[PDB]
Order: sequence, then C-alpha cells, then structure tokens
Amino acid sequence: SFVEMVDNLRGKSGQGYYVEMTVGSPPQTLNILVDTGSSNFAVGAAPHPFLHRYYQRQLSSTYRDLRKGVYVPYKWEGELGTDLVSIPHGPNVTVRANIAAITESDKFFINGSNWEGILGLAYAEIARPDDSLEPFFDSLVKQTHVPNLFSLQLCGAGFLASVGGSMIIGGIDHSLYTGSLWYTPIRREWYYEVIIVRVEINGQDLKMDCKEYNYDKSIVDSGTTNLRLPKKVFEAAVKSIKAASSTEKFPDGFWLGEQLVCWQAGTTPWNIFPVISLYLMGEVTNQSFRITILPQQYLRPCYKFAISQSSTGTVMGAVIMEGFYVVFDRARKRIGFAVSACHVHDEFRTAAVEGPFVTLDCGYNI
Ligand SMILES: CN1C(=O)[C@@](c2ccc(OC(F)(F)F)cc2)(c2ccc(F)c(-c3cncnc3)c2)N=C1N
Repeated sequence: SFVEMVDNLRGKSGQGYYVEMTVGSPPQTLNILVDTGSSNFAVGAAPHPFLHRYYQRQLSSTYRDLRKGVYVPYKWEGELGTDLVSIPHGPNVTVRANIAAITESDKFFINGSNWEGILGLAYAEIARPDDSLEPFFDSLVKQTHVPNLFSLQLCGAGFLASVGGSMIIGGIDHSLYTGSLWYTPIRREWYYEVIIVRVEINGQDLKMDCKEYNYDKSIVDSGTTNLRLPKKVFEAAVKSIKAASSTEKFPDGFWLGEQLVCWQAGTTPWNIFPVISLYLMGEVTNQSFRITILPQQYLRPCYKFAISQSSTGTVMGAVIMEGFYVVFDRARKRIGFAVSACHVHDEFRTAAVEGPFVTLDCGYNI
C-alpha cells in the first residue's frame, strides 16, 4: 500500500532528497539520493571525510563482483557488482541490482547532506560506463510485479532547513495531489526529457522561439536544486523578474545565486516577486499545459535565488518539482503534473497546473 510510502523522503535544503535503502545480507542501511537526472545506483563503499556510513561489500553474503571498474568524470571511481537491495518504506520486495561501489571521489559527496549514495532513476542510455549496465528501476520492474511507474512529491521546508517528501513506487497516490493530472510526453528515454513551448513571468510572454527553451534539451531532474535555464532564456527571465520586483531592488550577487537576501520572521514581500509559468507540450501535438510556480519555490531558504544559467539545456529541478506531484509514467512514456497537497503558498497565490492551451517544432533535435 502507498500509505506506508508517504513521507519516505528526507533531506537538507539544497542538498537533495534521500530515501532509506538496505543493501546486502545482512541488510546494510544507507540513505540514498533520489535522482531522476542519472541512471546509476552508486554508493559510497570506502571511508570518506563526508561519509559516516558506507557500503561494506565484505560484510554481504550476497554480494557478487562483476570484475569491472568504472571511471566517471563529469568525479568518482569504483567497482561494479550486484547485490540484494530493498527499500524499507517502499514496495515490499527485494531485487538483485547493479551497484557501483565508490572507492574514490572528488566533489561528489556533500558535507552534512546525510546521504551516502545515489539512486539514478533515469534510463540506461546514460548509465556509466555504458547502457549495458541495467539501472535499478529496470531491474525492479523486470524482477517483480511492480508497475513501471513512480511518482515524487517533494515538499521542501515551509514555515540548513530540513525538507521532506514522498516517493511512491508502482502507482499514483491520490491523497498527494488535488485537481487534474496533466501529462507531457517523454521525448526520449535517456534523461527524463520533455518539451517546454512557452514561459511567462507574471502572465507576460518571454516571446522567444520555443527551441530556445529546449536548447539543447529540457529535463526533469530531482538531482538538481535549481531551475536552470539556457543562457538566453535566463537573461530574459531575470530581466523580467527584476522589473516586476523593481520596488526596492537587490544586489546582482543575489540574481547570480551567490548572495542571500534577508527580511525577518514573516515580513518577506512575496507579493513583490512575480509568478513563473512553464508551458509543457501536451499529449496532443498543438496543446500545452502550464505549471505555475511562486516565489516561495524559486526563493529557497534569508533566501537564495534558485534560478540559474545553464549551458546544457533547461533543468526543471527540485524547486520546480516542489510545487507539484510529479508522475514518472515510464509505461506510457509520459510525465504527469498535478498541484501538490504539500506545496507552499500564501493567501493570494497558489501553485497551479492548468490546461489546455492551444497553439497555431520546439524540440532541439539529436
Ligand atoms: C545534475 N546531477 C548531478 O550532477 C548528480 C550526478 C552526477 C554524476 C553522476 O554520476 C554519473 F555520471 F555516472 F551518473 C551521478 C549523479 C549529482 C551528484 C552529486 C550530488 F551531490 C548532487 C546533488 C547536489 N545537490 C543537490 N542535489 C543533488 C547531484 N545528479 C544530478 N542529477
């Protein structure tokens, strides 16, 4: 039942959401980052200054060595193998999954994040060292009767700050959202790639060729904190946001996501910052639906501007997902969005999912 899966995610603001998992026999308990932006099950497997726990292969009676190393600059190095894996507050099953045992790394783990590994939930095409290394979720579906679908409700903090959420594996929990679920097609099965057809700041269209929004791609990534936008789109966005909040301005170190901005105890002028609407391509070619996010989402806790520039396409990260219940419907190659039961909002504005909006070529081919 999904009830036992509710609130199975925890984390620190800006450091990602993790789920408890066990690996090996007897079960070794570890906290694992839920990451829709990668496809490896990679776990710390050797002492590290930021790790308080790590996977000890020699303690597992069920560990099997694949006699194959892996080098991943992007960095971390490790040895490939397989072992039994379970999610205590997920489905009641045990699967034999590939595991990359990380023996050395640089700038990979985060101090105080309280996770020791990453659960890459994306597709095999982007798995390291290649696509023959079956990702965890693929193993899970193939080995069990679990439906090929999972959903994420990231809730952030609300009033480093602690965050919480739910990962529901194998179905949709209706208690986690209100209103309608709107679906955007998964363009290609590598990252969770989608297509943005329009974006507006306070109802004002940025008026860009929609290819700009997906240059060179747009992905949904729980493993990225910020909403990351292509250079040209980012500049247009900041300008519009700056203008809307012109009433008393801020340092540019803030707009660059460097410096923080501070008011005190519920004096934050949310109403000065505009809402941002991302229109996603619908299941019907000429249709779209918009997800609308509040300053409560893109200003993350004093606050930091959680929108930043990208040279690798648009990334709809945690701060975007935190407004919504997000359904990764792998079985039907689509991603669903609905207003989250947990999202933060004031008494004048709320996050929204609304459609359809019809138009009269937005993908950046590959
Ligand atoms: C964008 N991104 C990362 O850089 C990564 C990552 C990079 C390379 C990987 O190994 C490969 F390449 F083999 F897949 C696997 C995953 C990542 C790595 C470490 C992190 F602390 C975070 C992170 C940091 N703060 C908040 N939340 C997540 C993200 N996860 C995502 N989505």
